[PDB]
Amino acid sequence: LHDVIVETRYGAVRGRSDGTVCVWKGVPFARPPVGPLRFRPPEPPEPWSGVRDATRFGPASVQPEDRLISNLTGGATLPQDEDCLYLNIWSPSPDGRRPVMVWIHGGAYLTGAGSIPWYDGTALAREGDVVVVTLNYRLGALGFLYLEDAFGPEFTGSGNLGILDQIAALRWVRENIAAFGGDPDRVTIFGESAGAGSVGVLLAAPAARGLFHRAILQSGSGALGVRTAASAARVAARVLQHAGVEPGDREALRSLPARAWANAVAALGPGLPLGPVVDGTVLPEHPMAALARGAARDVAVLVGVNKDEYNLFALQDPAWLGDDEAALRQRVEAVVGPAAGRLIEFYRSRGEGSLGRRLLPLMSYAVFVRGMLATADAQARVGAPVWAYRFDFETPVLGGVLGACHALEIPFVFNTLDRAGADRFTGTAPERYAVAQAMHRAWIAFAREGNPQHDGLPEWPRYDLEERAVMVFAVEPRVERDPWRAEREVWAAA
Amino acid sequence: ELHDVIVETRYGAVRGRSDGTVCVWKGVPFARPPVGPLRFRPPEPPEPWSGVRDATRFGPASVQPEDRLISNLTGGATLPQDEDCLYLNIWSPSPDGRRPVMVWIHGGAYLTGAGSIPWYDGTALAREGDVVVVTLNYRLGALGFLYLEDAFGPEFTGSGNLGILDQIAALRWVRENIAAFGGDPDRVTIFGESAGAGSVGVLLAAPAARGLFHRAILQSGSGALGVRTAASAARVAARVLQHAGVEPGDREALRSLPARAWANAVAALGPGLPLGPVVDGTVLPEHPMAALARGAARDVAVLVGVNKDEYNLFALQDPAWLGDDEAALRQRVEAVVGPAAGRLIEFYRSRGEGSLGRRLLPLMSYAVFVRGMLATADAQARVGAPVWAYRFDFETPVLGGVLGACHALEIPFVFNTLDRAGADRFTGTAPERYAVAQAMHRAWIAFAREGNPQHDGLPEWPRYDLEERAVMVFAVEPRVERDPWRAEREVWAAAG
Amino acid sequence: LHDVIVETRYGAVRGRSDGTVCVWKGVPFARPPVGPLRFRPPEPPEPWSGVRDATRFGPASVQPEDRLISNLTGGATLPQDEDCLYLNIWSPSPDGRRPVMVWIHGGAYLTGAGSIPWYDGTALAREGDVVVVTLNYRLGALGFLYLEDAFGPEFTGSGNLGILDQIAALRWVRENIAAFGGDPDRVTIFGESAGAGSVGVLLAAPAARGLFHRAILQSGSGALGVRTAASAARVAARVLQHAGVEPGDREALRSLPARAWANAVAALGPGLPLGPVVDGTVLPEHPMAALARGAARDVAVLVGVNKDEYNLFALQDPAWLGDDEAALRQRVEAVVGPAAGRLIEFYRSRGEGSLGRRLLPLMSYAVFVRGMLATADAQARVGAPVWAYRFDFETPVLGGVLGACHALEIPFVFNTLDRAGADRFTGTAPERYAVAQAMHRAWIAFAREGNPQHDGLPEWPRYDLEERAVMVFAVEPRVERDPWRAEREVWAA
Amino acid sequence: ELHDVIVETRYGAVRGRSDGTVCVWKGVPFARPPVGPLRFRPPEPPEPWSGVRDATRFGPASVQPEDRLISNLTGGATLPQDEDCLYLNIWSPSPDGRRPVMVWIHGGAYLTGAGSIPWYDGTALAREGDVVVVTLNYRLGALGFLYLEDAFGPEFTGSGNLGILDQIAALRWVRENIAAFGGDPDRVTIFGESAGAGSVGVLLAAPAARGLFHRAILQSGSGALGVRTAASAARVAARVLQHAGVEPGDREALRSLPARAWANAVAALGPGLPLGPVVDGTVLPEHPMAALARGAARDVAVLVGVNKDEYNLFALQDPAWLGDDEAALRQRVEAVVGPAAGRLIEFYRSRGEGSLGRRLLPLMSYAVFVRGMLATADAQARVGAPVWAYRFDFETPVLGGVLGACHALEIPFVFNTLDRAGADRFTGTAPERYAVAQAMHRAWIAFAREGNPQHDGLPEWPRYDLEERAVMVFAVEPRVERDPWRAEREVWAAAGVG
Repeated sequence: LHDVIVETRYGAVRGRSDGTVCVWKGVPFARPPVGPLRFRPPEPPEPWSGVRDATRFGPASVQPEDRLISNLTGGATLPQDEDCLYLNIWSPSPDGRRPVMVWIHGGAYLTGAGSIPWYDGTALAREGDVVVVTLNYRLGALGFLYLEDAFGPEFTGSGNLGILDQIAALRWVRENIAAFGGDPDRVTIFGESAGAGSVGVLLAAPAARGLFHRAILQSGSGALGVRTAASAARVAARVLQHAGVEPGDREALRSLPARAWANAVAALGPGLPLGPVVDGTVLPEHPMAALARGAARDVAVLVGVNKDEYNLFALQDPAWLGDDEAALRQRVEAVVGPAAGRLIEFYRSRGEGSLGRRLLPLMSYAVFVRGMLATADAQARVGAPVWAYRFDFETPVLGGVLGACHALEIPFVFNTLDRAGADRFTGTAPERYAVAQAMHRAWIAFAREGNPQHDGLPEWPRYDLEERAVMVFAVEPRVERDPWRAEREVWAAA
Repeated sequence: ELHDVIVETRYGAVRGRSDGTVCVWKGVPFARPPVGPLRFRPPEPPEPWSGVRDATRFGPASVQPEDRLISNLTGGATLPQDEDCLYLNIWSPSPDGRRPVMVWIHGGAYLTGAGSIPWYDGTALAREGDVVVVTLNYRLGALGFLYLEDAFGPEFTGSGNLGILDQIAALRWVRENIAAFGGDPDRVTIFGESAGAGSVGVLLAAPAARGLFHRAILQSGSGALGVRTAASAARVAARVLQHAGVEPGDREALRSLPARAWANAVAALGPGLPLGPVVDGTVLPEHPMAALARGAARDVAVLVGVNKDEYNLFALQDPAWLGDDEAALRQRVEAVVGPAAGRLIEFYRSRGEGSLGRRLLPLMSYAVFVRGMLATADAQARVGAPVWAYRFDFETPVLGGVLGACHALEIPFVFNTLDRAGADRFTGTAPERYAVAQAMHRAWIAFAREGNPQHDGLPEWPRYDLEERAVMVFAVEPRVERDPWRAEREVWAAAG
Repeated sequence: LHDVIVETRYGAVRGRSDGTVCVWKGVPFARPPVGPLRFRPPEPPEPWSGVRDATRFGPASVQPEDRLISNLTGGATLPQDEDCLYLNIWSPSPDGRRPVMVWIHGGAYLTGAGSIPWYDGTALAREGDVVVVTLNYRLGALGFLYLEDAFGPEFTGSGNLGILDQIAALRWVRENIAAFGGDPDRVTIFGESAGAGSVGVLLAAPAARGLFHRAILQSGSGALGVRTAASAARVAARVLQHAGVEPGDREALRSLPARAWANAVAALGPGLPLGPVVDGTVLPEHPMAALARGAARDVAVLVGVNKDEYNLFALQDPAWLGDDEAALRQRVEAVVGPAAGRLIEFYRSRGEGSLGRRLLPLMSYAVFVRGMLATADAQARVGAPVWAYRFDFETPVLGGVLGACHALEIPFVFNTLDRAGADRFTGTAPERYAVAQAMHRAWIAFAREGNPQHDGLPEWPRYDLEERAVMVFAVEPRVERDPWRAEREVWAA
Repeated sequence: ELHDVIVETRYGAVRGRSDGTVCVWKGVPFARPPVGPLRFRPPEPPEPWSGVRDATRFGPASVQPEDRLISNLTGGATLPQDEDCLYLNIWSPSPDGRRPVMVWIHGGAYLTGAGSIPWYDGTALAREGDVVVVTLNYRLGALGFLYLEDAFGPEFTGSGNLGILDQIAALRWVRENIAAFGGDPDRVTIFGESAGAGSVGVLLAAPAARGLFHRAILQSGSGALGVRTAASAARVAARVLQHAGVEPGDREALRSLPARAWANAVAALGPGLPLGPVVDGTVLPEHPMAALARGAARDVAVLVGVNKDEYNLFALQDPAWLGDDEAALRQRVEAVVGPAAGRLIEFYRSRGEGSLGRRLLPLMSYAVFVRGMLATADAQARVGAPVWAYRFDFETPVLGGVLGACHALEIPFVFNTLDRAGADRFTGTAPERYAVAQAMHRAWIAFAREGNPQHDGLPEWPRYDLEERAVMVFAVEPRVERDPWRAEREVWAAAGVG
């Protein structure tokens, strides 16, 4: 274990190396968004004299508890501060020009951090000879409060501050990744859930253009979470009322403690109230609209979902294990609205078991599968190289009710199955290591060559409209063609 | 002399004690207390704590009825009890090192017992074998195994196996934290007796437990022991709720009821095995022996066995089994075996000595214990797993030798706890028991360490197979007998 | 490296262990002497919930930078804060009841810390199966300003606060050292220079009467640095005027920044103005007087000096190399006053080389050898077991002018020759490792058995008035009897 | 293909450069700048710095006069110079590892030279031998070797040997920090040429340097080379002070004088070797050869040697060596060997070929170089230290071959710097030079590595002993010659001058 010192444009940073892999933690990519910089676009960090310590993770953005995953896991509450704009880098050596993988974590734009141990980049760096960056972006009100109507044009883009932080992190990578052994021209961005929604937004955002050449969207897309300017303004008003800040009062906005913003967001109620906004500046149009027009004709995309995405939410709501029909229909109607009737009839026929079990694929399709396929189809029509996957390995935890649930693929992709708390999520079956390797190397290959094919996997055709080939990650990996044919038709017919 | 040893789990620091030779941590929490809203819910990791937690005292036992069958022979002091019972105990030579781990699941018919019972003390095993021993508590009785799916709906999915989910959770804790106590998480052996061995049989079947252990020992129990169908469990669940005074669907009364009232509600059902693991479709997808035959545990290595005269212990509860011929003795048999008892009673009647009830005790032993043992042994042999089989023949002289090699006698031999309080009271004071105890003790140590129970004290112990059906017999002179239940095997096959 | 958690009476502390040795750094043995507690005796530290981090050294006492050794060896500047009352522990295992060695660092009561790497206790712990404690005490004005006359009886004992800090640490040791594998009844205190002067004061101080069983005094004694209440009050007056704090102004005394005390002390000009005071409370009598009364008849003592103690001060002043006679007479005249004339010619005649070279043993005797011999003679008369040593290994650095200078023996005793900067002081000759081992194990044996004898050394008789046997630590160690016989008479005559 | 490498010394972080194969750090400070109050004082460790200090450029050389003969032979321009000169340079394959270390002390008559000379570039040694190479600067001329003890008193004790104390300081820095650069501090070899080898000879004698190195290479130099008695140095010091305009005891003028003026004051003394290490009693307690004979360096292993025609280089300064006059030649011989000049002139006049002066050049070569070499080699053999001896016979064709195997010719061969700027002007363009260079290059590497200079390229090289007096001869065909100076050894012994 030894220190390794690297010099960024802002100053020197002190990391650590075991010889095989070096890691720098808590590197500032922007000036702290506190005081006047709170609710403002990110600013470059002030240069420093001396050797800055990069052996410790920076604090996470201020967040609510969100223990769903953390209760099954043993994970501790994350150390938090409004001063959170930090990234962490894993590289084999500062010498070289490797492909770069930049990770955008999920958590519904409200929770999470780049510091989470499941996102540790050591294995990717060691196995793939690549540089891995994980980062923090402003979450919650500090990140995504649309204050344009309330506080005027001084706060333009406030609905997308979290995305502007991600872009600032991408700009830092282009300018300084060379000092850490990375090639700024070979950058892949990848994320899960809200992280994949952020990737979907970044494909549409004009400021992010040229900062990345390839993108991976895991259980999320541009269809997931983006809000219209009108809807975002209404959410902002409700939060301000919970916050006690009247529109136009600059002081009260800055004077409010960061925790109070988190409490006000939580008091609005469950769901995804805050997300990226189609404001016209940062996000000029809907991400799906930009995709259809060929905004990402040059970008290569790997997009996918897990087989039983929505099953994870059966932990906070056990009705999905039941056959009660009033509660199930109410839950379905919340997402699909007027189409609830026919689709419930379609999904009830297929499968076996309780009604909730048969209705869970409906929710997965509405939330996750739909955005994935639209992303893949739009890219295919404009001719960009695209690959599609489905993650089918199931965790046996809690009686096997989760199946291949939301977020299960994270430890497989990062090969962090042994990291703290992961096996509580995935279970301890020895077969999981081989599945992780198949997925891990595919992510490596895509980042390096733009093609996820490697010798472990069978022949993985590019996703196209005629075949709709989709790689299935299982104990025995296989390629399935048009696996969502039936549902995709009925959703069109309903 | 005794000095403190402070070790840090993922959740916090715990303070144990060491005499220099062995360290012990008692009352280490592996889950949040299953109280209030957490009652009737699966275990969750415990809240992390700052500071140093005391691990010098045992945690409270799960709320349970009194068992003075076992207590009258033993000192049997009433166990301190609380619904907040999810605790485990660790015995290790040193926090430094990476030894094999032995995890004990205590018996007691899914209603009683605790990891804190002194016959389960792991000091001798750790000292002799250089292993880490963990004893644990799981939720017992209604709080553990009430099947509330039909009554209260899908919020209580898996409620029939909450005790099993606690055992899984304890193993997850061991995998997570046993390194800090000197254990190797990749070399974990699970062993249990009676309902504990029945729990082991379920763990071989349960997919959530897969990978949490590499070897298993089943003493006087199997996967067949106490398992219920969902239907059978819901009917018992209905009976329990009525005695408790809880109407179906009344969630407040469910949580409001004191834990003692649940224990009494189970007791009001009458004697027997009313609660056990349930084939609910989730936690346990199929019957354990069905999973065994399908190769669910083909990777796991197993040491399985029974005592010679298992059921004789339960004859203390009912005189009829020692008494002369009765219609009731046939009824007691038919309740376990239904139609087949007609033919079985006549075959057992001719065999053996003494009263008809005494001659019928081997019938009950085979039905309850020997059958599942041989089925478990046959299943692993067919799927290719390494299996060894044993029979415990040492006889206790108490009560005139009616007990013989009865149920639960082999435990202090396995743990080398013969001088624990009251043990010689159960086993007798013959000086030969020390050699038999060492014989079983070292074989258990050997199986946990190397995966093969053969050691120099014992004669050559052949692996159990379908051809030879080799069974090591633990006696004053240990010997290997081949197909010792051959005669009975055919007759049981001949009728149901 | 893995964490080891121990519970003190005040709370838990988290240390580090390589398997062979555990170390805890920055353990607070007293409440921070800040604010109202400044210029006051130490108080027990506040208990804490949780596990306190003991992986990093606590800050050192506020001190001026003294680059005598540090310029030669390259040492960096100590991190400093007024809250400095911390100690550091090295033990094989928290299980056990080993002898305890408590180190009091030198630095003329003005500089130093227990955290200096030459004081690392790992080697002592590993080799000797002992627990080693190094500590910080309040230095400078915060430690030894005699403000009783200035600020009245509220500030009784202010002249000896640094000594009270050492006592509190020894009291802490008695209470808590059992948790770290030490036996509080087998405690040896050892120090060098001002640290050995503190040991000399501790033998006299009645509060310390039970806190230790044995003492080692390296190049220092109770004769070294102790001040009368009268003279200390006069030193206090000069500092207060440099400070700008008028006597009887409590706010100014607490208002002044801690650094200003260091600057005011340094502005008092060259040499050391602060030391322990015979105030009547903490120190009732002169340390040498107490020894003569048999106050330490119970304690076993190991006392010694280096052969060329004063040669170190030559690095600051070139005249010692020089043959100028007016300058040397004046410097000698500063120490010995009216007896300078006769002594100068006794020393001028003996030896060879420059006049400065011939006059350096004169200064060595006055400052160091005198207090050592008086301490040994007092203990011998009262019957306490006492051993005497002389360190003769010479450093070849800077043309060999230093010889066996002051403080050279520190890395030898601690077996810390490879530690950062030590080799610049001692040189890199391969012979030093054996001399260190001989000294190191002898210190171990004394702490363990009360006898410094070990197989490496020749037969080492206890120091007595008849034979006056002194063990000489050299490449070939030997016993010399009455080696200062000639000097003893001339200084007496 | 060139990237930054940041390594941390005890004093701070330094940024070098790497092509992948070898990393280089230039201009790393090993002592506080010896300016102002630190002038005429021993070296002190450098002040710690925060941040990353640039180590991509060479530090300035010690203030020195111009060396015209070296300049005429070699293209390099006058060196950048400053009184703040205490810098060293490191070449290593990688900061990871624990390689043997070679520390180079440059020659130049204690007045000129720097570690930055491109012929001293350690890249080739690092890549081929898997070793770490350090070149350093030490104070030269008056700033380095003025014996000020008598003039200004004991404040300047050891001032006659400040350059040597700088060399010790660099070795202390190596012991301290070389681990961060991929070197092993316990396997350190010191090597030098000319006055650099004279410094090595003194370092064997100096007790302060003991243990800082385990092996030494002495090329065209020995402990006898340039060392002065305290008396002679005080006399030279007075002349230097007079030219400088500094009266004894005037501390103001001593510190006030510009560093260039010191260089001029030494130059005003005239040609020769006016300044060298001084037997002052402290830094150097005894004469280096006296310490050697008593076994002061019995633990150190030594490779010592000379070039075949050492003194011939200096004939490009003074043409009398090409002339035939007896009066001029006799004066020059008398300066070195004194009263024994007549016996040797007659010995040497018969021997050899050419003019009398050309035949008298071996006399000077033996007195200045060969004699001290054999005395050093003989001393180590007697005390039992392992010693190997060499003679460099490769000849330069420049100036009609009058130079032959002259002084300093072997340097680019040992460093394998035949390709660096200007070298071909000195050595010539014969394709054979590469093989002889490899023979020496690899032999030096082996000695630093294993303590034995034997490698497969060279024939079997026996250890030097008093009986056989085995000497490795570096030629186009490398060979071993036994007692090659036997004839001269006996005559010089008879002569009372050896």
